[PDB]
Amino acid sequence: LDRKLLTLEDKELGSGNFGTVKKGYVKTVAVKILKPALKDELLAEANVMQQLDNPYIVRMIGICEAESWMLVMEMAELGPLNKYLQQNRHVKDKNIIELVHQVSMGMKYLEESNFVHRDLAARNVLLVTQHYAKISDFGLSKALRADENYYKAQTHGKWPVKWYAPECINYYKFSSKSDVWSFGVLMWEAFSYGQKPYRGMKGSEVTAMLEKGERMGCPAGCPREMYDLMNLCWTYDVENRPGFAAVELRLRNYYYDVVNEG
Ligand SMILES: FC(F)(F)c1ccnc(Nc2cccc(-c3cccc(N4CCNCC4)c3)n2)c1
Repeated sequence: LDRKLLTLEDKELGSGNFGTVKKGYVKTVAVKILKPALKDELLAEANVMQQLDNPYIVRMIGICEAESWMLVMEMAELGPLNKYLQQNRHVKDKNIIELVHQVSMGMKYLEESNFVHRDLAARNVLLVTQHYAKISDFGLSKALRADENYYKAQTHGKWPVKWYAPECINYYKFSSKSDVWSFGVLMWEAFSYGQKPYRGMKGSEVTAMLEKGERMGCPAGCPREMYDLMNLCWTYDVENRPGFAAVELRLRNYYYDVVNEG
């Protein structure tokens, strides 16, 4: 991209030991900014996003090089789903079903495109409107080789364990079905209005919970069929777990049934 066309604002949206995000520009955009191979990760993330064309996935404008390495994408003005919900706890349950269903349409596309996200969390879903969600954060994402059904992580990175399926933790095997597991945690998060999953527990304690067969409980006011769907996403054995075709069709139908009423 051509820096001269881009305009940064002083206030960062988020920061950390990784980098920072800012607002820019005719089209409004979001910019992730570095603070040796953190560039490679960003280029890798840029490479992934370039291949993705879907309404429910944040669309990349491009990458830019100046005082920092910058990834430029379309703006989702309302920001991370988890925070939004925390700040707006009277969002209707129909509207949450709407939002998660949109993530599942996005995830069915990614599944269909044979990409695995590897970081599907409520924090990584951004809101364009109250009624339009997009999937963000493809920094951990991998294209599946033509000859493979999963991505084999060759080392333990800094992993969001509370979002990760047993096969990820146990075998480092990342598939679309691993992302489905995460979708369940994401589902739980959305219906819990941006509560952190497995609160008060270390990652190793979460594994011990799940191995026993213990699951996070039904969020207050979450329809039972949506909690059922979460638990189905939390099938321990990845063979018996649904992919997003099944998951999205479950949500698709339910969201229309819930439209049927009002
Ligand atoms: F992902 C992104 F590149 F930063 C991006 C892309 C497109 N639109 C936005 N929009 C907004 C709008 C408002 C606040 C934020 C924001 C603030 C802190 C952290 C994060 N995030 C980023 C997503 N992953 C977990 C942390 C996002 N973002 C962001």
